[PDB]
Amino acid sequence: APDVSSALDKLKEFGNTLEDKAWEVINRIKQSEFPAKT
Repeated sequence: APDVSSALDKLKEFGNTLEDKAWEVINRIKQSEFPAKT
């Protein structure tokens, strides 16, 4: 059997740490409006 029913607690933590931080940066860049054209 696959570990799918026992191998998602790890990845869930991966999108939890640094990930939530990346979104936390959207508040430090979105407030500035990040108008820097590309």
